[PDB]
Amino acid sequence: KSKLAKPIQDLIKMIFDVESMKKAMVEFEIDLQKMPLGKLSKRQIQSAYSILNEVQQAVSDGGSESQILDLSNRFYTLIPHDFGMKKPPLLSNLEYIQAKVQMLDNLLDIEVAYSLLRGGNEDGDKDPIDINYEKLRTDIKVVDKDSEEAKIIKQYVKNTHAATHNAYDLKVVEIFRIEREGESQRYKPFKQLHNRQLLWHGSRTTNFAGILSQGLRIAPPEAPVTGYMFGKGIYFADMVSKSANYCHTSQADPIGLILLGEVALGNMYELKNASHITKLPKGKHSVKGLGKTAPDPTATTTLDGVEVPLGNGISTGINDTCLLYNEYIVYDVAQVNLKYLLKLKFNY
Ligand SMILES: C[C@@H]1c2cccc(C(N)=O)c2C(=O)N1C1CCN(C2CCCCC2)CC1
Repeated sequence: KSKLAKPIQDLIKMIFDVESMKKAMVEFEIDLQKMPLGKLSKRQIQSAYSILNEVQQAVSDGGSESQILDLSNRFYTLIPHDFGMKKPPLLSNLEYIQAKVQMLDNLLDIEVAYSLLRGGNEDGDKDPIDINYEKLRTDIKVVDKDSEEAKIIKQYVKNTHAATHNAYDLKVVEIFRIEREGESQRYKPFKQLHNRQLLWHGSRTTNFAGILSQGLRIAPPEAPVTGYMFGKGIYFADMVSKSANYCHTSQADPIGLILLGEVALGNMYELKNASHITKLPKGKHSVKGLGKTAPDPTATTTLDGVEVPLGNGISTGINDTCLLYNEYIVYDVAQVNLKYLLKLKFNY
Protein backbone atom coordinates (compact mmCIF):
# COMPACT_ATOMS: atom_id res chain seq x y z
CA LYS A 1 0.00 0.00 0.00
CA SER A 2 1.00 3.64 -0.53
CA LYS A 3 2.83 5.77 2.01
CA LEU A 4 1.29 8.96 0.51
CA ALA A 5 -1.10 10.70 2.94
CA LYS A 6 -4.82 10.06 2.34
CA PRO A 7 -5.59 13.59 0.89
CA ILE A 8 -2.77 13.21 -1.65
CA GLN A 9 -3.96 9.73 -2.61
CA ASP A 10 -7.46 11.10 -3.06
CA LEU A 11 -6.01 13.89 -5.19
CA ILE A 12 -4.21 11.47 -7.50
CA LYS A 13 -7.35 9.38 -7.97
CA MET A 14 -9.34 12.54 -8.89
CA ILE A 15 -6.74 13.65 -11.45
CA PHE A 16 -6.58 10.24 -13.18
CA ASP A 17 -10.32 9.49 -12.97
CA VAL A 18 -11.30 7.75 -16.22
CA GLU A 19 -15.03 8.54 -15.85
CA SER A 20 -14.18 12.30 -15.69
CA MET A 21 -12.30 12.15 -18.96
CA LYS A 22 -15.23 10.48 -20.72
CA LYS A 23 -17.78 12.93 -19.23
CA ALA A 24 -15.58 15.80 -20.48
CA MET A 25 -15.63 14.27 -23.96
CA VAL A 26 -19.40 13.74 -23.84
CA GLU A 27 -19.93 17.37 -22.80
CA PHE A 28 -17.89 18.40 -25.83
CA GLU A 29 -20.52 16.45 -27.84
CA ILE A 30 -17.98 13.91 -29.05
CA ASP A 31 -19.29 10.55 -30.27
CA LEU A 32 -17.70 8.13 -27.80
CA GLN A 33 -18.97 5.15 -29.82
CA LYS A 34 -16.89 6.17 -32.87
CA MET A 35 -14.12 7.94 -30.96
CA PRO A 36 -13.50 6.22 -27.57
CA LEU A 37 -11.03 7.47 -24.93
CA GLY A 38 -8.53 4.86 -26.11
CA LYS A 39 -8.37 6.25 -29.70
CA LEU A 40 -7.48 9.90 -29.05
CA SER A 41 -4.08 10.66 -30.60
CA LYS A 42 -1.82 13.75 -30.49
CA ARG A 43 -1.36 13.71 -34.26
CA GLN A 44 -5.06 13.57 -35.19
CA ILE A 45 -5.78 16.30 -32.62
CA GLN A 46 -3.08 18.64 -33.94
CA SER A 47 -4.67 18.23 -37.39
CA ALA A 48 -8.07 19.41 -36.20
CA TYR A 49 -6.28 22.56 -35.03
CA SER A 50 -5.25 23.40 -38.59
CA ILE A 51 -8.78 22.91 -39.91
CA LEU A 52 -10.15 25.26 -37.24
CA ASN A 53 -7.44 27.78 -38.07
CA GLU A 54 -8.40 27.68 -41.75
CA VAL A 55 -12.16 27.86 -41.21
CA GLN A 56 -11.74 30.81 -38.78
CA GLN A 57 -9.74 32.62 -41.50
CA ALA A 58 -12.35 31.80 -44.15
CA VAL A 59 -15.13 33.19 -41.94
CA SER A 60 -13.06 36.27 -41.03
CA ASP A 61 -12.10 37.06 -44.66
CA GLY A 62 -15.51 36.24 -46.21
CA GLY A 63 -14.53 33.05 -48.06
CA SER A 64 -17.24 31.02 -49.86
CA GLU A 65 -19.97 29.18 -48.02
CA SER A 66 -18.65 26.03 -49.69
CA GLN A 67 -15.10 26.51 -48.41
CA ILE A 68 -16.67 26.81 -44.96
CA LEU A 69 -18.95 23.77 -45.58
CA ASP A 70 -16.03 21.79 -46.92
CA LEU A 71 -13.92 22.59 -43.85
CA SER A 72 -16.77 21.89 -41.46
CA ASN A 73 -17.23 18.39 -42.94
CA ARG A 74 -13.51 17.63 -42.62
CA PHE A 75 -13.52 18.64 -38.96
CA TYR A 76 -16.46 16.37 -38.17
CA THR A 77 -15.09 13.46 -40.22
CA LEU A 78 -11.85 13.72 -38.19
CA ILE A 79 -13.46 14.21 -34.79
CA PRO A 80 -16.85 12.35 -34.81
CA HIS A 81 -19.57 14.29 -32.96
CA ASP A 82 -22.98 13.19 -31.72
CA PHE A 83 -25.57 15.96 -31.99
CA GLY A 84 -28.32 13.50 -31.06
CA MET A 85 -31.52 14.58 -32.73
CA LYS A 86 -30.39 18.09 -33.77
CA LYS A 87 -28.74 18.94 -37.10
CA PRO A 88 -24.90 19.33 -36.87
CA PRO A 89 -23.92 22.99 -36.26
CA LEU A 90 -21.68 24.22 -39.10
CA LEU A 91 -18.37 25.95 -38.31
CA SER A 92 -19.57 29.27 -39.69
CA ASN A 93 -19.44 31.57 -36.69
CA LEU A 94 -16.41 32.52 -34.64
CA GLU A 95 -18.00 31.99 -31.23
CA TYR A 96 -18.58 28.35 -32.17
CA ILE A 97 -15.12 27.90 -33.73
CA GLN A 98 -13.56 29.26 -30.53
CA ALA A 99 -15.62 26.76 -28.53
CA LYS A 100 -14.17 24.05 -30.77
CA VAL A 101 -10.62 25.33 -30.20
CA GLN A 102 -11.24 25.16 -26.46
CA MET A 103 -12.46 21.55 -26.93
CA LEU A 104 -9.22 20.66 -28.69
CA ASP A 105 -7.16 22.14 -25.82
CA ASN A 106 -9.11 19.90 -23.40
CA LEU A 107 -8.75 16.77 -25.62
CA LEU A 108 -4.97 17.21 -25.76
CA ASP A 109 -4.76 17.36 -21.96
CA ILE A 110 -7.08 14.32 -21.76
CA GLU A 111 -4.85 12.41 -24.19
CA VAL A 112 -1.90 13.32 -21.93
CA ALA A 113 -3.65 12.00 -18.80
CA TYR A 114 -4.90 8.80 -20.46
CA SER A 115 -1.51 7.93 -22.03
CA LEU A 116 0.23 8.47 -18.68
CA LEU A 117 -2.33 6.39 -16.81
CA ARG A 118 -2.00 3.46 -19.22
CA GLY A 119 1.83 3.52 -19.46
CA GLY A 120 4.73 2.44 -17.23
CA ASN A 121 2.93 0.36 -14.60
CA GLU A 122 5.72 -2.26 -14.97
CA ASP A 123 6.74 -2.24 -11.29
CA GLY A 124 4.63 -4.73 -9.30
CA ASP A 125 6.33 -3.75 -6.02
CA LYS A 126 5.04 -0.15 -5.80
CA ASP A 127 1.36 0.60 -5.10
CA PRO A 128 -0.34 1.86 -8.35
CA ILE A 129 -1.22 5.18 -6.65
CA ASP A 130 2.49 5.89 -6.06
CA ILE A 131 3.35 4.92 -9.65
CA ASN A 132 0.73 7.39 -10.90
CA TYR A 133 1.84 10.05 -8.40
CA GLU A 134 5.40 9.74 -9.65
CA LYS A 135 4.21 10.30 -13.23
CA LEU A 136 3.15 13.84 -12.27
CA ARG A 137 6.82 14.68 -11.55
CA THR A 138 5.55 17.05 -8.86
CA ASP A 139 6.34 17.07 -5.18
CA ILE A 140 3.01 17.49 -3.35
CA LYS A 141 2.44 18.13 0.41
CA VAL A 142 -0.66 18.67 2.52
CA VAL A 143 -0.59 22.18 3.99
CA ASP A 144 -1.73 22.06 7.62
CA LYS A 145 -5.11 23.77 7.87
CA ASP A 146 -4.10 25.63 11.05
CA SER A 147 -0.93 27.25 9.72
CA GLU A 148 -0.47 30.99 9.01
CA GLU A 149 0.05 29.90 5.40
CA ALA A 150 -3.29 28.07 5.31
CA LYS A 151 -4.90 31.04 7.09
CA ILE A 152 -3.76 33.52 4.45
CA ILE A 153 -5.00 31.40 1.54
CA LYS A 154 -8.40 30.85 3.19
CA GLN A 155 -8.79 34.65 3.53
CA TYR A 156 -7.83 35.14 -0.15
CA VAL A 157 -10.62 32.71 -1.05
CA LYS A 158 -13.06 34.26 1.46
CA ASN A 159 -12.44 37.95 0.66
CA THR A 160 -12.05 37.99 -3.14
CA HIS A 161 -15.28 36.36 -4.33
CA ALA A 162 -16.92 38.65 -6.91
CA ALA A 163 -20.44 40.15 -6.66
CA THR A 164 -21.65 38.98 -10.09
CA HIS A 165 -20.41 35.44 -9.28
CA ASN A 166 -23.15 34.75 -6.75
CA ALA A 167 -24.31 31.33 -8.03
CA TYR A 168 -22.12 29.68 -5.36
CA ASP A 169 -20.07 30.10 -2.20
CA LEU A 170 -16.69 28.40 -1.91
CA LYS A 171 -15.06 26.23 0.79
CA VAL A 172 -11.42 25.15 0.87
CA VAL A 173 -11.47 21.40 1.41
CA GLU A 174 -7.68 20.93 1.18
CA ILE A 175 -4.47 22.88 0.32
CA PHE A 176 -1.50 21.22 -1.37
CA ARG A 177 1.91 22.82 -1.69
CA ILE A 178 3.27 21.74 -5.03
CA GLU A 179 6.65 21.92 -6.73
CA ARG A 180 6.95 20.78 -10.35
CA GLU A 181 10.27 19.17 -11.24
CA GLY A 182 12.73 21.70 -12.67
CA GLU A 183 10.26 24.58 -12.28
CA SER A 184 12.14 26.38 -9.47
CA GLN A 185 15.23 26.20 -11.69
CA ARG A 186 13.27 27.50 -14.68
CA TYR A 187 11.75 30.38 -12.66
CA LYS A 188 14.98 31.42 -10.90
CA PRO A 189 16.01 34.36 -13.21
CA PHE A 190 12.61 36.01 -12.74
CA LYS A 191 13.27 36.31 -8.97
CA GLN A 192 15.22 39.37 -10.11
CA LEU A 193 12.00 41.03 -11.28
CA HIS A 194 9.80 43.16 -9.03
CA ASN A 195 6.02 42.99 -8.69
CA ARG A 196 5.92 39.19 -8.10
CA GLN A 197 2.29 38.35 -7.20
CA LEU A 198 0.35 35.25 -6.04
CA LEU A 199 -2.55 34.83 -8.46
CA TRP A 200 -5.31 32.34 -9.33
CA HIS A 201 -5.59 29.95 -12.29
CA GLY A 202 -8.64 27.70 -12.66
CA SER A 203 -8.96 24.74 -15.05
CA ARG A 204 -11.08 21.54 -15.31
CA THR A 205 -9.90 18.62 -13.10
CA THR A 206 -9.26 16.68 -16.36
CA ASN A 207 -6.43 19.12 -17.28
CA PHE A 208 -4.39 18.63 -14.09
CA ALA A 209 -2.28 15.70 -15.30
CA GLY A 210 -1.01 17.80 -18.18
CA ILE A 211 -0.69 20.91 -16.01
CA LEU A 212 1.26 19.22 -13.21
CA SER A 213 3.36 17.17 -15.59
CA GLN A 214 3.96 19.92 -18.14
CA GLY A 215 3.26 23.24 -16.40
CA LEU A 216 0.92 25.95 -17.65
CA ARG A 217 1.44 26.38 -21.40
CA ILE A 218 0.93 29.00 -24.08
CA ALA A 219 -1.27 28.14 -27.09
CA PRO A 220 0.39 26.92 -30.35
CA PRO A 221 0.96 29.26 -33.34
CA GLU A 222 -1.29 26.70 -35.13
CA ALA A 223 -4.35 27.68 -33.05
CA PRO A 224 -6.57 30.54 -34.32
CA VAL A 225 -5.54 33.96 -32.91
CA THR A 226 -9.14 35.29 -32.69
CA GLY A 227 -10.53 34.35 -29.28
CA TYR A 228 -7.80 35.70 -26.95
CA MET A 229 -8.66 39.12 -25.50
CA PHE A 230 -4.92 39.89 -24.96
CA GLY A 231 -3.14 37.43 -27.21
CA LYS A 232 -1.87 33.93 -26.48
CA GLY A 233 -0.35 33.71 -23.05
CA ILE A 234 -1.13 32.43 -19.56
CA TYR A 235 -4.02 34.18 -17.82
CA PHE A 236 -4.44 34.70 -14.05
CA ALA A 237 -6.97 36.51 -11.81
CA ASP A 238 -6.84 38.34 -8.46
CA MET A 239 -10.52 37.48 -7.81
CA VAL A 240 -10.81 33.79 -6.70
CA SER A 241 -14.23 33.35 -8.34
CA LYS A 242 -13.34 34.64 -11.81
CA SER A 243 -10.83 31.77 -11.94
CA ALA A 244 -13.05 29.23 -10.08
CA ASN A 245 -15.53 29.80 -12.94
CA TYR A 246 -13.08 28.08 -15.25
CA CYS A 247 -13.25 24.90 -13.14
CA HIS A 248 -16.54 23.97 -14.89
CA THR A 249 -18.12 22.57 -11.75
CA SER A 250 -21.85 22.03 -11.29
CA GLN A 251 -24.37 21.13 -8.60
CA ALA A 252 -23.95 17.62 -10.08
CA ASP A 253 -20.14 17.79 -9.82
CA PRO A 254 -19.30 20.33 -7.07
CA ILE A 255 -15.57 19.62 -6.50
CA GLY A 256 -12.89 21.55 -8.42
CA LEU A 257 -9.12 22.19 -8.43
CA ILE A 258 -7.59 25.68 -8.63
CA LEU A 259 -3.96 26.92 -8.65
CA LEU A 260 -2.12 29.73 -6.97
CA GLY A 261 1.03 30.59 -8.94
CA GLU A 262 3.76 33.12 -8.19
CA VAL A 263 3.71 35.26 -11.31
CA ALA A 264 6.69 37.48 -12.14
CA LEU A 265 4.79 40.45 -13.58
CA GLY A 266 7.50 43.18 -13.45
CA ASN A 267 6.39 46.26 -15.40
CA MET A 268 2.81 45.83 -16.54
CA TYR A 269 1.56 46.99 -19.92
CA GLU A 270 -1.83 48.10 -18.59
CA LEU A 271 -4.74 47.91 -21.05
CA LYS A 272 -8.48 48.63 -21.15
CA ASN A 273 -9.69 47.01 -24.39
CA ALA A 274 -8.98 43.97 -26.59
CA SER A 275 -5.66 43.76 -28.45
CA HIS A 276 -3.75 40.86 -29.99
CA ILE A 277 -0.29 41.39 -28.49
CA THR A 278 2.50 39.64 -30.40
CA LYS A 279 5.36 41.69 -28.88
CA LEU A 280 5.38 43.62 -25.60
CA PRO A 281 6.44 47.32 -25.51
CA LYS A 282 9.92 48.39 -24.38
CA GLY A 283 10.80 47.10 -20.90
CA LYS A 284 7.35 45.60 -20.21
CA HIS A 285 7.25 42.08 -18.79
CA SER A 286 3.50 41.34 -18.66
CA VAL A 287 0.01 42.60 -19.48
CA LYS A 288 -2.66 43.65 -17.04
CA GLY A 289 -6.20 44.04 -18.30
CA LEU A 290 -7.71 46.60 -15.90
CA GLY A 291 -11.07 45.85 -14.32
CA LYS A 292 -13.89 47.88 -12.80
CA THR A 293 -13.37 45.95 -9.54
CA ALA A 294 -10.27 44.61 -7.72
CA PRO A 295 -9.08 43.76 -4.16
CA ASP A 296 -8.53 46.87 -2.01
CA PRO A 297 -4.78 47.68 -2.37
CA THR A 298 -4.62 48.69 1.29
CA ALA A 299 -5.11 45.08 2.50
CA THR A 300 -2.52 43.36 0.24
CA THR A 301 -0.06 41.23 2.22
CA THR A 302 3.15 39.32 1.58
CA LEU A 303 3.53 35.53 1.55
CA ASP A 304 7.20 34.55 1.29
CA GLY A 305 7.97 37.92 -0.34
CA VAL A 306 5.24 37.48 -2.99
CA GLU A 307 2.34 39.97 -2.95
CA VAL A 308 -1.08 38.59 -1.95
CA PRO A 309 -3.93 40.90 -3.04
CA LEU A 310 -6.43 39.40 -0.53
CA GLY A 311 -8.44 42.56 0.13
CA ASN A 312 -12.23 42.58 -0.33
CA GLY A 313 -13.15 43.70 -3.83
CA ILE A 314 -13.83 47.41 -4.40
CA SER A 315 -14.33 49.86 -7.24
CA THR A 316 -11.08 50.87 -8.96
CA GLY A 317 -12.44 54.14 -10.39
CA ILE A 318 -11.83 52.85 -13.92
CA ASN A 319 -14.92 52.74 -16.15
CA ASP A 320 -13.57 53.29 -19.69
CA THR A 321 -12.71 49.56 -19.44
CA CYS A 322 -14.49 46.46 -20.77
CA LEU A 323 -13.48 43.93 -18.08
CA LEU A 324 -15.46 43.74 -14.84
CA TYR A 325 -12.49 42.32 -12.91
CA ASN A 326 -8.72 42.36 -13.46
CA GLU A 327 -6.73 39.75 -15.29
CA TYR A 328 -2.97 39.35 -15.75
CA ILE A 329 -1.15 37.83 -18.73
CA VAL A 330 2.42 36.67 -19.18
CA TYR A 331 3.97 35.57 -22.49
CA ASP A 332 6.79 33.29 -21.33
CA VAL A 333 5.96 30.00 -19.55
CA ALA A 334 9.09 30.50 -17.41
CA GLN A 335 7.52 33.54 -15.68
CA VAL A 336 5.26 31.21 -13.60
CA ASN A 337 6.15 29.16 -10.52
CA LEU A 338 3.07 27.20 -9.32
CA LYS A 339 2.89 27.29 -5.47
CA TYR A 340 -0.38 25.69 -4.34
CA LEU A 341 -3.25 23.55 -5.60
CA LEU A 342 -6.56 23.89 -3.69
CA LYS A 343 -9.39 21.34 -3.73
CA LEU A 344 -12.52 23.53 -3.76
CA LYS A 345 -16.13 22.76 -2.77
CA PHE A 346 -18.66 24.88 -4.66
CA ASN A 347 -21.77 25.30 -2.44
CA TYR A 348 -24.29 26.34 -5.11
C1 LIG B 1 -9.16 34.84 -20.33
C2 LIG B 1 -9.78 34.02 -19.20
C3 LIG B 1 -9.20 34.09 -17.91
C4 LIG B 1 -8.87 35.17 -17.18
C5 LIG B 1 -8.33 35.03 -15.92
C6 LIG B 1 -8.13 33.75 -15.40
C7 LIG B 1 -8.48 32.60 -16.14
C8 LIG B 1 -8.28 31.35 -15.44
N1 LIG B 1 -8.24 30.17 -16.12
O1 LIG B 1 -8.22 31.33 -14.21
C9 LIG B 1 -9.02 32.82 -17.41
C10 LIG B 1 -9.44 32.00 -18.38
O2 LIG B 1 -9.41 30.78 -18.33
N2 LIG B 1 -9.85 32.62 -19.50
C11 LIG B 1 -10.30 31.86 -20.75
C12 LIG B 1 -9.13 31.91 -21.76
C13 LIG B 1 -9.44 31.02 -22.91
N3 LIG B 1 -10.69 31.45 -23.59
C14 LIG B 1 -10.80 30.75 -24.88
C15 LIG B 1 -11.00 31.75 -26.02
C16 LIG B 1 -11.08 31.03 -27.40
C17 LIG B 1 -9.87 30.10 -27.66
C18 LIG B 1 -9.72 29.09 -26.50
C19 LIG B 1 -9.55 29.87 -25.19
C20 LIG B 1 -11.90 31.44 -22.71
C21 LIG B 1 -11.66 32.26 -21.40
